[PDB]
Amino acid sequence: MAIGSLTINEERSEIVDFSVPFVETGISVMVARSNGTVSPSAFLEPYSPAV
Amino acid sequence: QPRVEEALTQLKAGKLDAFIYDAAVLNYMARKDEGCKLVTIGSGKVFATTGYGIALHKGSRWKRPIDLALLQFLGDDEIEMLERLWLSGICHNDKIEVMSS
Amino acid sequence: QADMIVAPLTINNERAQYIEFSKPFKYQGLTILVKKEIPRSTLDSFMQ
Ligand SMILES: O=C(O)[C@@H]1[C@H](C(=O)O)NCCN1C(=O)c1ccc2c(ccc3ccccc32)c1
Repeated sequence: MAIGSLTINEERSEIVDFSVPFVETGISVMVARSNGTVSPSAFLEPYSPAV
Repeated sequence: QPRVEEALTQLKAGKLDAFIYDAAVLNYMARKDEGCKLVTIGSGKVFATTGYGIALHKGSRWKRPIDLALLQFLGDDEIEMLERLWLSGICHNDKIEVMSS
Repeated sequence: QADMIVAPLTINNERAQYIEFSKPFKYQGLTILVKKEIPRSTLDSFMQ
């Protein structure tokens, strides 16, 4: 056996057989934390056009 | 970037804008990070998703017992506890935080 | 009555003891769904 951080692959599947995956692996994206805006149209917001 | 840790520093210094790698090894580094300044967008948007697993000998006849037992932990809530272990961090990828600047 | 199931079918351990599965073609969880609540402040009157 080869328990570890082994990613299931098509090429590896035809030379060795794997088990049911216990951890999901994909292709993700990082980014720095966003500070956050303040809805630049905020001044007309705390009311309604009817009011 | 030839080093995973070095790429983060370049990303944290504004040199880069996005580091792309495996979810199971990049989510852990996003969770375990001081300041919680790194957030991923791999919330179900992971592309070409293949899980981990236990390799065998292609005829080892251990596949069925291993799969049955491994699915038992996944069927139960066993693997989740091990995820709250090492594969976790103090930082939360979820926002759970409001800032007024 | 059939030889091969092609449909969203979650992998478990009970059913795995009578069949053989394949590698999943999609990964998903179980998230509670609730009706979205439209925000509206009560504020009965300015007298409140
Ligand atoms: O999928 C990959 O690219 C390979 C391998 C495979 O099946 O080839 N599958 C698993 C991923 N991986 C790697 O080389 C790799 C790359 C980087 C880290 C780790 C493991 C732990 C870390 C901890 C901190 C920073 C980086 C790492 C493994």
